[PDB]
Amino acid sequence: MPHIDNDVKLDFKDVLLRPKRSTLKSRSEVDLTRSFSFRNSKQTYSGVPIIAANMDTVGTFEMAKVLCKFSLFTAVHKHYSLVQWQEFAGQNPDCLEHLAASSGTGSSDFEQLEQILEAIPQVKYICLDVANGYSEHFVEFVKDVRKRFPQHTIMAGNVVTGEMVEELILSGADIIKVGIGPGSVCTTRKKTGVGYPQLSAVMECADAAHGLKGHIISDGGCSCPGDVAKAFGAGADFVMLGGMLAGHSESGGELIERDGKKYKLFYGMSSEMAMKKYGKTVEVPFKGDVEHTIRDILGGIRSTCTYVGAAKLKELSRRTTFIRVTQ
Amino acid sequence: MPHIDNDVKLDFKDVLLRPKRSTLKSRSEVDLTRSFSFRNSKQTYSGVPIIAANMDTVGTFEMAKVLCKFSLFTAVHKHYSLVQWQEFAGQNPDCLEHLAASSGTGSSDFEQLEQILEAIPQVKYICLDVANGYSEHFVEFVKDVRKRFPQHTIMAGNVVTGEMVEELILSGADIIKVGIGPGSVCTTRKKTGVGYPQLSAVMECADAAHGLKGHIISDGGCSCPGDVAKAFGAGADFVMLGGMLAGHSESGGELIERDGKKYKLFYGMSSEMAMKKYAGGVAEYRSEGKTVEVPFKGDVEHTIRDILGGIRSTCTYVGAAKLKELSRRTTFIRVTQ
Amino acid sequence: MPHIDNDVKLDFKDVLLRPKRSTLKSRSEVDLTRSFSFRNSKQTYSGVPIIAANMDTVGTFEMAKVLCKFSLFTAVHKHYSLVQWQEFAGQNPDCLEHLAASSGTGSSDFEQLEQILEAIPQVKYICLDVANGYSEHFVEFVKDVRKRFPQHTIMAGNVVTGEMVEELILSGADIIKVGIGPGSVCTTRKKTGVGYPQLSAVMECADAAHGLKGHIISDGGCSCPGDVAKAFGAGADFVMLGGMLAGHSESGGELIERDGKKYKLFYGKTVEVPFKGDVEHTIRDILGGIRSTCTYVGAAKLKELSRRTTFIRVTQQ
Amino acid sequence: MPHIDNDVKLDFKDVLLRPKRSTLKSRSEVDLTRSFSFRNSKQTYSGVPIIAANMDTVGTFEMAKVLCKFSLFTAVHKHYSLVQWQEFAGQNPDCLEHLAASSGTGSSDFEQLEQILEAIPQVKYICLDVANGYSEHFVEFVKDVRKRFPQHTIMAGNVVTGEMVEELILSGADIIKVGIGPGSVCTTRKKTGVGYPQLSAVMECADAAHGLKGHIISDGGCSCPGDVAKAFGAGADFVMLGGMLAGHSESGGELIERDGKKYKLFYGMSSEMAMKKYAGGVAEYRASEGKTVEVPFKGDVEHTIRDILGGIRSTCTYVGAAKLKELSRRTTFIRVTQ
Ligand SMILES: Nc1nc2c(ncn2[C@@H]2O[C@H](COP(=O)(O)O)[C@@H](O)[C@H]2O)c(=O)[nH]1
Ligand SMILES: Nc1nc2c(ncn2[C@@H]2O[C@H](COP(=O)(O)O)[C@@H](O)[C@H]2O)c(=O)[nH]1
Ligand SMILES: Nc1nc2c(ncn2[C@@H]2O[C@H](COP(=O)(O)O)[C@@H](O)[C@H]2O)c(=O)[nH]1
Repeated sequence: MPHIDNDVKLDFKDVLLRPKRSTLKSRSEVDLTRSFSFRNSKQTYSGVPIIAANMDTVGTFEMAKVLCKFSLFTAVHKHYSLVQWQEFAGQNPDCLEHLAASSGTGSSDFEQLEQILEAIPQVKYICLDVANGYSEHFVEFVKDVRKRFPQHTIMAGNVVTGEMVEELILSGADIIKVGIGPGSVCTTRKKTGVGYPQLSAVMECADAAHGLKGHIISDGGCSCPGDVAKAFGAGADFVMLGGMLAGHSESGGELIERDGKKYKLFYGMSSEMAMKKYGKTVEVPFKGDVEHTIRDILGGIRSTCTYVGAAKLKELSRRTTFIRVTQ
Repeated sequence: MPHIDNDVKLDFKDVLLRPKRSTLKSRSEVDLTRSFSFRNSKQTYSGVPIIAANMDTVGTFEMAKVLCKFSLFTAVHKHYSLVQWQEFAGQNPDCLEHLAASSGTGSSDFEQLEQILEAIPQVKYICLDVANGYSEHFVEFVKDVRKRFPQHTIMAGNVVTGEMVEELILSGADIIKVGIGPGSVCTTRKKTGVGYPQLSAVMECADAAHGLKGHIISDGGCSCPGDVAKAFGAGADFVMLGGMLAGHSESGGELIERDGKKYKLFYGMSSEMAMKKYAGGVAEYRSEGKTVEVPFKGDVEHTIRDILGGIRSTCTYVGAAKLKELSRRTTFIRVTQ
Repeated sequence: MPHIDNDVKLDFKDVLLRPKRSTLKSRSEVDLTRSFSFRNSKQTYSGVPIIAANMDTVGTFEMAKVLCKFSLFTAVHKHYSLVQWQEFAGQNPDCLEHLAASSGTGSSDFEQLEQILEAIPQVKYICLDVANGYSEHFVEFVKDVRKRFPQHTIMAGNVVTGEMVEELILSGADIIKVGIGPGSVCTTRKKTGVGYPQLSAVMECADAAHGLKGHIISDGGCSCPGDVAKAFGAGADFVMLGGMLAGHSESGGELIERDGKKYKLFYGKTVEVPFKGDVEHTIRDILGGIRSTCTYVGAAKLKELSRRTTFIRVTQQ
Repeated sequence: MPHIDNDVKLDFKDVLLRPKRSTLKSRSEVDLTRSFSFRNSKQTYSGVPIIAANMDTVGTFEMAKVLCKFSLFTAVHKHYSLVQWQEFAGQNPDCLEHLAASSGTGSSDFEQLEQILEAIPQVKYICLDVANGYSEHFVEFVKDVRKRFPQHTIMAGNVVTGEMVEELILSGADIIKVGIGPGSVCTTRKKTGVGYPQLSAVMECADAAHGLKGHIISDGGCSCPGDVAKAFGAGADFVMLGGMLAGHSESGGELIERDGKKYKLFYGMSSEMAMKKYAGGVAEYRASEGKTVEVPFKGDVEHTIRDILGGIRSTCTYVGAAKLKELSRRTTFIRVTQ
């Protein structure tokens, strides 16, 4: 070493989905919901497996309320005080499932996590996000959380390789968050030169996780519905959206609108603005209501299935044949 | 699966046509007309095989009138009332061959289609356009239209693979419309991640269709005459132009001028304006087309001369005295970028 | 078939020149002149083998006068009247070698060509430019011009393949003009979809021509000195510049100034080449770059450049 | 001839670093310092191996003062008069190690170089920069400097191939400056068509140098910390920054301000503004006549440094290298499409 990996890793861009013979009625005959039985928490899931990322500007209760109307999952950002949770939980009883409480490895975070899980029981999911998901320190933090909440479904990331995927599933995690570099506000590649193309990561990781009867989440990398579809077809059980959800009303950030061409604030989770307030800080153009964007995404996914012959999202990858595009 | 296909599919951009020794006089000695004998309708065709797409903004009678002056085909959009057809057919007797009536799988559409074919018996061509040309529901619908009009030449699409090409040809269609994703106002790839590079599609499909003694239409993907040339050389029997024809006088769209620059709208068969402007029944017609803007091009008149002109040169350059020989003489060179 | 060619043809952009160990003093110890003995006209050449393209806006006498100060060749555009030639020839006796009279296959053209060659015997070069250099109508015409002027060095193009290169050399031409598509004001690819990457063309054609003891000219495709260097290293005997020379004082076109900057029309497509001022500097800039290329590769003479060339493939750059 | 090289050379852009399981605490548990024992000068080094390029606008004493606070090396541009050196050396006693005196092959240059090395013996590094580092001439100049200062660590460049790397190491140089073309103000490729992708160059050259127990410097090509990281992982012992350091306060160039934004001129070593500003003798200093450009004013280098070192620290955490030495040893490059 250093040695170069012969096989070229490809991204969503380098690929397309080949249409296939089917018997599907209309795009409406498509069921975008899925039933999962998590390996470790032994719990069950049901709903459209698209998650709003646990970023300050995206994982907001205001956001969760809408995604809930469509059965979409939400990983609430790790900032809301125990009070807002109880408040939200109060005004939105039903939308408590399909919601995850986030947390880092930090003691403060873990203590703020317990507090919330103890207070609101309707929340059976935990979202663990460390800097380097390949850190032994993380593997242990994961186990610990496993023991302390043996019946909560655990989402832990991020990684981009099958190996660390298995390690984490065995050390206790239920869903592994796949993705390093391809994020919108994410800039690992510029600042560290470390990364891994989403598509190749998802395919490789999804495979690993599935062998252990576990699941993965395609975290970051999507800019359009097609990518989300590509992600699902690649094997992702859940697709987590960050930037694609930023810039809406229900979204976070300051509506610092420029010459008609309005721009809302969008800081990463470890950004310069997140640090100073509690990663790049960018201006996502105001997109209005998430309401439509969700209909637009689910809409696209529905078509993808029709085109491929999958009556239900579960059949999507099973019927997926990726074609390689020049550019 | 999933499985990634090893072979990289390439587009018009990834390729060029290699010049070849010939004995051609001048670009004028080139005949861009073709004679076809359709497999199922058993009918015959003759004219330049370039079709104006059946999009609201392109497949207009106003457009058809001009293309007619040059022998180009027109797939009239699925909106004109039986009256306008009647009118058009009236004022332009001759231009009724080389004209196709379009339709979706919807009952309303099919009833409106019959009405037109019964009324104007010069329109011998039908253009069937479904969302997913891979659905059995389409194969089915095609079968029906075949029976109901056993002697009309049927154009049905779209697909991008030889298999579904054969399926449709056997199911009764005469010409298969090839193309998914590459369209201008088309955005299948962005919204669904589904697509297929035009060049590879055309080559693969053209081959399939030809084996069953059928034909194909390269639908969408062309932005310049060279692409149309590339398409023909790739084996396409007909090349259908959409965006390349949008933005003209005879074209449709709103003259939404901007910054001392005259533009024109471009959406098509499945967009928000298609849904808005149509009584309903277009949602599953094509992805949901993007309503893009196209700078005002003036008269199609020129553009046509510009296209036919380019195709003529392509043939001169390759040694094809007639379009029929273009692909026969085509050798594609791969470009790095 | 129709078949796709497996081997990917690459352009100047897809490649670079690998530095090499040498004993060269300074960039000044580099000789950019070359001696050629043309296969058919049996004539001889000597000077820097870079030619100003025979385009209306580039192959001007005004341009030729300057390039002459540096030993560069000029293919005069086929428009100047027999009078201007006689005048130019008059005021610039010496600059008559390293000058070519251009012409198409058209009878009118050939007539005007004769008149000029007859009137000015100090011009020993003809530049034949047809639309499709692959047409038999051209091979023939070439054969004719050969007979009618058995001792003039003939430049004929364009083509992009070794085959047609040989055909033309045997048909009588001395230098084959290589290039279809890559031109600046050239837009063959957009309108016809026909073309061929310069680098691959030059390499392939240069090889062909050289086997028959003939020569080629890399016509079009260069945008910077490095490209010209790349072309020479690729095997081109002469490099013909069109756009890179447009937009100067001595250049043609109309100085259509806009929004604060000065531009000029370049003529296919009609494009605006921002006014660059005097060709004078551009020439020194080009020769300069070629000189460095040789130093870095170890070629003391332009003749050794390709001999010492190893192209590295680049992802981009 | 000529022939095209089959193997495609790739740049920093065509690649990424694959994360790896590790036992690292936090990004803080990473040591970015390295100990080197130079092959010829037999001297020793210790500090963070990132060097500020010896360009007029970057290798300034003002710059050196700050980089010194972080243990970064500085190749002082070859213009400062013997007086300024004296002064700098005076007011900043400690910051003399980790500083190199630059010079071209020109007599004037060498004459000036001696004068500085004699006056300030605390300066134990020499930076030799010729136009074409492949000229047998340079090789000789190198051998001469070796003899005249048998105990100074010599940095000589630039080249991009293992062969010339060995030649130079054997002729006497300690560190070989790798890089031709990829520079910011560098424009070798546009004017000469000559170049070589940084990544491939560094890997190939680093290997060569290391076999002879020598070292290399990745010169130019970096635009972000990730590139610097990529360079180190690729095998570079030192990474020299030019453009990434231009446009700061401590930087050189003219502090222009236009359209409400403040900038700084960033001219090359052989640029036109260099030849016109310099006394003479810089025309063959670097492989091409550099372009003068406007780098947007970046403020204090102070921060940029913390930002770079910061990024490198993360790269190591991600890969499992506790010490910068282990970075390449643990590096696996994933080839990327885009
Ligand atoms: N490395 C890094 N990743 C971030 C940061 N902020 C957000 N992310 C990642 O970006 C993901 C969303 O990606 P997106 O949908 O915007 O392409 C989040 O789920 C998270 O994993 C950050 O500041 N640094
Ligand atoms: N998926 C999709 N395709 C469309 C839509 N409108 C037009 N198209 C396709 O785009 C083709 C024209 O492509 P173009 O010549 O603009 O590149 C039309 O012939 C039709 O096949 C649409 O709304 N959705
Ligand atoms: N060829 C050439 N290289 C230069 C010139 N000026 C600076 N350089 C190179 O640019 C390198 C720094 O590259 P950067 O950090 O801007 O990408 C310097 O170390 C030096 O080797 C110049 O004028 N010509």
